[PDB]
Order: sequence, then structure tokens, then C-alpha cells
Amino acid sequence: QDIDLLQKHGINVADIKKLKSVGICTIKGIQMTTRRALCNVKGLSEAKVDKIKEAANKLIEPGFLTAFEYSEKRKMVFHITTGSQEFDKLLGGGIESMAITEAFGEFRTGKTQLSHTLCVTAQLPGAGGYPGGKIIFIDTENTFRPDRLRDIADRFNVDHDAVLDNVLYARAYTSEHQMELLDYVAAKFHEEAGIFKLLIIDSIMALFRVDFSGRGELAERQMKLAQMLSRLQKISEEYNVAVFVTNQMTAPKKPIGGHILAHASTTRISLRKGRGELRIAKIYDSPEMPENEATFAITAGGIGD
Amino acid sequence: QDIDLLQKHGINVADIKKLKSVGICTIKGIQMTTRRALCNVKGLSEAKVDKIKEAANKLIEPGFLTAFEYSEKRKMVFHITTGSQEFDKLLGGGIESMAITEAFGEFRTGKTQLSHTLCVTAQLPGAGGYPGGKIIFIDTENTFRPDRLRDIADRFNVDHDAVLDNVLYARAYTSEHQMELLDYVAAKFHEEAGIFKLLIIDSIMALFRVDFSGRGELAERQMKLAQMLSRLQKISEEYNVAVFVTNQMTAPKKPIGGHILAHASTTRISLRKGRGELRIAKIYDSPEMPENEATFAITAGGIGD
Amino acid sequence: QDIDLLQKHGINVADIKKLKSVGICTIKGIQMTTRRALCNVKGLSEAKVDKIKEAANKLIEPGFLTAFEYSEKRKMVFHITTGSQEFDKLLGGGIESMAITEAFGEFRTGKTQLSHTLCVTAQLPGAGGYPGGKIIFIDTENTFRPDRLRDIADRFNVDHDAVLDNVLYARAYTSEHQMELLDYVAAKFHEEAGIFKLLIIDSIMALFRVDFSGRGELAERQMKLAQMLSRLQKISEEYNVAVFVTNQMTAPKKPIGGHILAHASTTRISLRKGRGELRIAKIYDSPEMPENEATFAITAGGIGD
Ligand SMILES: Nc1ncnc2c1ncn2[C@@H]1O[C@H](COP(=O)(O)OP(=O)(O)NP(=O)(O)O)[C@@H](O)[C@H]1O
Ligand SMILES: Nc1ncnc2c1ncn2[C@@H]1O[C@H](COP(=O)(O)OP(=O)(O)NP(=O)(O)O)[C@@H](O)[C@H]1O
Ligand SMILES: Nc1ncnc2c1ncn2[C@@H]1O[C@H](COP(=O)(O)OP(=O)(O)NP(=O)(O)O)[C@@H](O)[C@H]1O
Ligand SMILES: [Ca+2]
Ligand SMILES: [Ca+2]
Ligand SMILES: [Ca+2]
Repeated sequence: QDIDLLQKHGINVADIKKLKSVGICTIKGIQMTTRRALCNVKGLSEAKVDKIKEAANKLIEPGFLTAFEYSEKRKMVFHITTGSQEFDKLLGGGIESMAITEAFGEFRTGKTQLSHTLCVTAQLPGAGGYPGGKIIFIDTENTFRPDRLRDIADRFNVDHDAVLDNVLYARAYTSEHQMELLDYVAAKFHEEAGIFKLLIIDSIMALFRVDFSGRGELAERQMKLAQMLSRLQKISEEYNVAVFVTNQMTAPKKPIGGHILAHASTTRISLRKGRGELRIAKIYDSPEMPENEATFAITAGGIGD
Repeated sequence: QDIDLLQKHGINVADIKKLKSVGICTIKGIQMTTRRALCNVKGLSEAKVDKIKEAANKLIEPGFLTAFEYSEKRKMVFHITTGSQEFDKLLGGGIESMAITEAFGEFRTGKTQLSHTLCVTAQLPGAGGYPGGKIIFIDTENTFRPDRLRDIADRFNVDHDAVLDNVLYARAYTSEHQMELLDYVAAKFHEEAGIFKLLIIDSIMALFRVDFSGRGELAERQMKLAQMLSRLQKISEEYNVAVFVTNQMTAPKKPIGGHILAHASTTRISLRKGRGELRIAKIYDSPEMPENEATFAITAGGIGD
Repeated sequence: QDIDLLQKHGINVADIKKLKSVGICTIKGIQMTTRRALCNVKGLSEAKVDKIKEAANKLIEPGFLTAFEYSEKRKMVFHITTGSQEFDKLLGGGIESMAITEAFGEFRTGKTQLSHTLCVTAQLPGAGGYPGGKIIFIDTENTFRPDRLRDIADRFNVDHDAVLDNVLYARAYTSEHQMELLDYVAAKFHEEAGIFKLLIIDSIMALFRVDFSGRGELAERQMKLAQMLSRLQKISEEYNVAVFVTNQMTAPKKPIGGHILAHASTTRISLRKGRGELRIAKIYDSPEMPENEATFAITAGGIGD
């Protein structure tokens, strides 16, 4: 899987070290990057930059699978529960494993509360044979109170050391620091193979919208979101991890980011408020599920019924 | 912390004094600042703008902390009491130290009275080992009667010189003067390290709403509030100070500013009137605390029971 | 104070006379005015609009005063008596000098009678070293009977020429004529420096309600009250004059204007009727004084005991 099986095909050891310096840590990463981007590194000319693909084509089929064989391949996709059974019923088992899930709401609809339950409920063996692993959290506003996890660790009856130890945390201060933080996401996913299960960005555009205030330069923000919306989709397919992002709204309402975020998101969940601690969850833009509604109440312990 | 430790890591003295000219005085202040805001200072170009960042990369980890190590880091967050124990119980210890707290009410619900007690009660050693320091006050309507402090200095039994000397005052006349006044906030926070504890803006939108009309030019204000709502969040994290702002209402009521202020605020407290001098305080949009209520009295001495 | 002191700091005579053409006649008047309101005068563009502000920056500190130094600065605030000692005791010395005071009542509670005493009692040297000066009156219904002053001039034992000569009068016919009348208020305040002490608008909303209907176009008024409620607060701070407005009521009662007037008013006095010629005065929304009551009488001579 890693860049070590290419040595027994023709590729020398002087190119392997330079290949891992750019970011490529997997064999699927060589087939996910174009030749133009591979020729932007000093030490590998076109002649030698095309020879690595020849050895990368004899490892995996560049062919056409039958759709019956593809359903056998799509049984490694897991599903992470939310904490409430009516809401998992809405998403069709929970949060998908090779996709990007978005949630947007007004201001108190429970977007940080949904992300705090997933830091606990994804370390627990649930349905479909899902074993449970560690969790990366990237927070952009400030809202990662770790004492809130010790409320949700009690209703699942797990100890507080093993639930505060499998969560890794890093705050991005700006959108460039949000960009450079995904290098350490891949470097942590690769050296610990298969014991990371999801990745949370607390908000993708708390830092994007603020930097580019001007209307005139707005277009570039759409070639810089498009960097990390496909960077994020490629990370979820090499390492088979879920991706959960949350979004804010603007003013009679619609989320921020427009059509690029709405296209690149596989599943969007709208969140609005009911009486007291009840909230409503509708489905926008899902490939399988229809537009239905549910009801989750924010309790001491996060999402419930 | 401050910028002399870059000098031993490859940066000459020739470019430090221009980084102190825009406003950056902290190692974290370069991590808060983009590579975009670092190019429009005249005299720093592209192959030399980068080497400050990678020499800032050796002072700090750009890594991923475990959440158990983050709880060890979040013991520098203090809590400032309000003046009444039932109301501190509602907020969970008082006013948080790395966040933005908002309070809105109708017209006599006690928003200026709550801000006048915090100019006295934050100079007093309270719970959690909070030592007590000085206070910045930015007032936008007119309501900073300093003789009201000499009513609240008596119920805590402190002398009147030491309670009128640790409060700094400046009135913003317009929203641009509100913007340029935060430069002197950082320049005062930096030369007196650690002996400033909070920052009060008496109202954020007494001046924002007036200059503009209605939907004629709605956009210019939501990218100009978004400047000083993240300017204010960044100041609270470099220097570890609390931020307390108050808000007005409009007409069956909801505050002014909409979703940008409602998103950027970590904690909102609604205030409404009871019989006589009793008021009610509900919680809107908190990351830890649930929606409860409490009663406080506006006595001679500010907030009481 | 006035605009000749900018001439010695780099500004030619060519651009002073156009700043005196929009209405700005004071060094503080440039600090009250944005860089936005300074561009729509034709003949002043972007690289030259800025240098007035930074040359206004050397006349004053843009800094932070200690609150002990601010109490030394707030001894130029005077207090004008009402005519009765029990009612001055309620307001804490009388009518404040850098604020907006509102009085509302049912229909015969004595709002015009209170305004007729202040045209006499403010020309008399009272408490706190208040010397006494001239008075601007803006009337909106019709009720400025000048023979009523010659009843109140007798109980203070002053002659009738010197009490009918220091009162200037102008009736606004509509709310736009109410708006354009504040230009002559500033032009009269500036050429006679320090010998004007208050400003009375007989009712702010006798004219702001006739022009607009119901809910169909409610907004065009809020954005237009908010013009002259901050226009009026800015006039009171450049020239240090009191502002007294009166308000009407509607139907179990509350005044007209809602939350914008209730926020922008520093002190509100409710007025209701007792037996015969006794009235009651309660305090709504004061920054210093508590909610108390004080009966006053409407005699031949206005307000008494
Ligand atoms: N411990 C708790 N118990 C019960 N309710 C809580 C608790 N903590 C927070 N809440 C409620 O959860 C809501 C806040 O949820 P939250 O996920 O923070 O929304 P949010 O979308 O992140 N707000 P924002 O980031 O500004 O958009 C509020 O209604 C709180 O009252
Ligand atoms: N010294 C005092 N003792 C008792 N009550 C007081 C005192 N000073 C003010 N009050 C009361 O406090 C209330 C005013 O509180 P305040 O905090 O100024 O409200 P506010 O929201 O700032 N008004 P506004 O700025 O126009 O929206 C009124 O009911 C006053 O009667
Ligand atoms: N010379 C006087 N001597 C005694 N009482 C008087 C005299 N002139 C007027 N009054 C009384 O004072 C009151 C006048 O009320 P006024 O000052 O007009 O309040 P008002 O609220 O402005 N009325 P309105 O303008 O219709 O809302 C009435 O009760 C009169 O009877
Ligand atoms: Ca949140
Ligand atoms: Ca106030
Ligand atoms: Ca009248």
C-alpha cells in the first residue's frame, strides 16, 4: 500500500525518498496526482517522471470493474451513529465513510453539540461491525470544551481517560493554516494505518469568509476552496475515513460558499429549532435518501430523543 | 513571546522594526496574520516574506495535541464573577476568559449597570485563583458615570483611588474610530503583560447602525462587522483577556446584527424585566451551559440578589 | 477648537472653506465625521481626504484616559434646575448637560408647562456655579405662548425684556424641516461660543407620525429617527448643551417611537396626574438615579411644590 513496493519494479531508492517528501505516502496517491504536479519538484524530469506511472500501473488494474464486483468492494464503507436512533434512520445508518457530510443552522441549532457527540460515539463498537478508532478535530472558532466530553462519556459508560486520549486537536488560526494542517492529517493517518475513523472541521468558512472581504477578489476564494474541497475528498478515499464539516448561514437564509460547496458536499443536513431543546433535521442533497425530517433534543449527553 | 526571539533564528534587525510598525508584536501575532497581510507593507517581498513564517515554525509546534494535553493547557482560562452568586451559577463560574460574551435587553434591563460592576469586581481576588487586574472600557453612547463606581466600591470595601485608577476609558465617536481604537488596545496590552483582564465595549452597534440606512447598502456592514468580530477574538487569545459586549434590540424582538453577531458570540445572555428592581436572565447559545433562568437585583451597588 | 488651527499643520486655505460649507466648524466635528461623509463633497478625493484626519490627530490624543482623569474632565457638565426642589432631588441636581432627557405623559400632565419654565430658569445663576445663557426652542404643535413666560418671569423677579430676548424660536412644519433646522442650530451655537445652554424640541414625533402610515412603510422612519437622534447627541457634545425633548403616548400606555428612542434617551421621566394641580413624576431608564417619585404642582408660575 505504501511507497515501498515500487522498489522491486525498477524505481530506485533515490526517487522514493523524494516522493515521500512531497506528500505521497501511499500507492493510491501516485494515481491521484497528475504529471504536471509531479514535475514541479526539482530532482525529477519528465523522462523519469513518466516511468513511475508504468510501475504504478502494474500494481492495480487501470480497468473497468463490473458493478456487481463494485458492490463487493463497497463493503469496507462503515457507518458512524449520531447518538439518536431517529436521526440515524434519517441518514440511513449514520455518517458515511467515503464522503463529505455538511450541517448548517442558524446560531443555536446544535452544530458544535453534534460534533461533540461524534468524538465519543465513534470510539464505540456499533452496527455493521464497525470497530471504532481515533478522531482528528480541527476547530476554527474556539468551541472545543473538553469537559463537555466528560458529560457524554457518562451516558455511554466509558472511562474518562480512554475518551480524552483518542482525540487529537489543533486550532487553525487562518485559512492558510487550515490548508497546511492537512499535511499533518495525512502524516498521522499513514503511520497509524486503520485506527483513525473520522475528521471534523468545526467550520470550514469561519476563516475563509473573513479574510476575503472584498467583492472584487471573491473569485479566487473559489479556486482556494476548490483546493481543500478536493484535498479533503482525496484524503477520505486513500485512508477510508469519514469527513464531517459544519457551516454557518447568512441572510431568507442559505449557507455560505454557494455552488462549489453545495456541489462538493455529498450530504447536507439542515438544522432548525423547535420548542425548547427540540430541533428539526431535514435532508438536502443526498444521493440515496429522500427529503424527510426527524427530531433530536440536546440534553446533558448531547444528542438524544 | 514578543519579537526578539526571531533574531536568533536567521532574521536581521532590519525587518523586525517594520513588523512592529503594522501592529504585530507577538510570535502568535505572526501565526494570526496571513501571508496576504504581510505583503502590503512596503519593503517586504516574496522570497523574504516567507522565511519569517518558517522561523516562526521552530518556536511552536504546528502539530496536533492530544485532547488530554489540551485540558492541561486550558487551566489558564479564568472566570470573572458578576456580583451575584445566582447569576455566576447560571454562567458556570462567571465570564469566560477566551471568548466573546453578549448581553441584550429592552431598554432598562441593566446592561450598563452590569458593565459598571465588572469595573470593580474584576480588581478583586476571587475564585479559581484569579488575581485581578486592570480594565479597558470603550463607551459608545455616553454612559460611563464614574461616580457610579464609588457606589460599588463601597460594598466591596476598597478605597476609591485604587478603583478609579485601574480603569482606562476612551469614547469611540464613530465606527471607524471604533476600529482604529483597537490598535491602542493591543499596544496597551503588550507593554503591560498580564495585568489587563477584560475589555468592555458598551455597545458594538450604537454606531454601526446609524451611519448606514436600510437595504440600500447592507453588504458594507457585514464585511465590516466581520473585521472587528475576528479582530476582537484574536486579541482575546494572544493576551488572554475576557471580552464583554452589550447589544440593543429592535421590533416580537430580536437583537441587531443578525447571524454574523449570533455566530461570532460564544455566549449570549438575554435580559428582561420583572417587578420593580428584579430582572430575569436567560441563556442563549452557550457551548456548555443549558437554558436556565436566574434573578438579580439592581441595587445601590449594582448587581445583587 | 474651530478650524483655523489645521492651517498651521499642512492644510492650505483652499480646502478649509469647503469644510465650513457642509457644516463642519470644529476640530471635534472632523472627529465626529467619518471618512465616508467627507468624500461626497465634490472636490475632495482619496489621497487628500486622509491628511485632514491625521493632521486632526496632532491636536488631540487618540488615546486612553485613566478614569481618574476623566472625572476631572467631567466637571464642565452643568445641571439646570426645573423650578421645584423636590423634582431636582429626583433627577439628581436637575437636567444633565451632555445627554438627552425625555418626558412623556397622557395629555394634560404638564409637558409644555415644564418646557416654559426652563426658558426662564436657565437664564438664572443657580447651583454648581452654573452661569446661565440663552435658549433655542423648536416647537412642533403650536404651543409657545410667549405671554406665559411673563407669568414665570415674575416669580423669579427678572424684567420682561431680558427674559424674552434670550429665547430663539422656530417652528418646524414637517419632519424634513425638523431635520434641516439643526444646521442653523449649529451655526448659531458656533458663532456665539458658550452663551447657549439648552435646546428644546417641543415634541419629536408630532410630525414623524403624520407623514408615515401603518406597517406598510414602517422602516423609512427608524432609519430617519436614527439620523436625528445621533445628530442631536453629537451637537450636545461639541458645544456642551442640554437637550430636552418631550414625547406623546398611545394606547395600557407606552410612548411612541419604541426601542430606538428608548435606547437613545439617557433619562426618561414619566408624568401622570394627581388630584387637581398635583402631578406625579417617575424615573424610567436613568444611568445613576433609582426609580422614585415626586409630586409637583402646575401653578401660575409653572412648576412648583
Ligand atoms: N450542557 C448542555 N446541556 C444542555 N443544553 C446545552 C448544553 N450545552 C449547550 N447546550 C445548548 O446547545 C445550544 C448550543 O449548541 P451549539 O452546538 O453550540 O450551537 P452552535 O451552532 O455551535 N452555535 P454557533 O457556533 O454560534 O453557530 C444552546 O441551545 C445551548 O443552550
Ligand atoms: N444607583 C442606582 N440605584 C438603583 N437603580 C439604579 C441606579 N442607577 C440606575 N438604576 C436603574 O437601572 C436602570 C438603568 O439601567 P441601564 O443599565 O442603564 O440600562 P440600559 O440598558 O443601559 N439603558 P439603555 O442604554 O438606554 O438601553 C433603570 O431602571 C434605573 O432606575
Ligand atoms: N396659567 C396657568 N395656571 C395654571 N394652570 C395652567 C395654566 N396654564 C395652563 N395650565 C394647566 O397646565 C396644563 C397644561 O398642559 P400642557 O403643558 O399643555 O401639557 P401637554 O401634555 O403638552 N398637553 P398636550 O400638548 O395636548 O399633550 C393643563 O392642565 C392646564 O389647565
Ligand atoms: Ca459552534
Ligand atoms: Ca446603556
Ligand atoms: Ca403640548
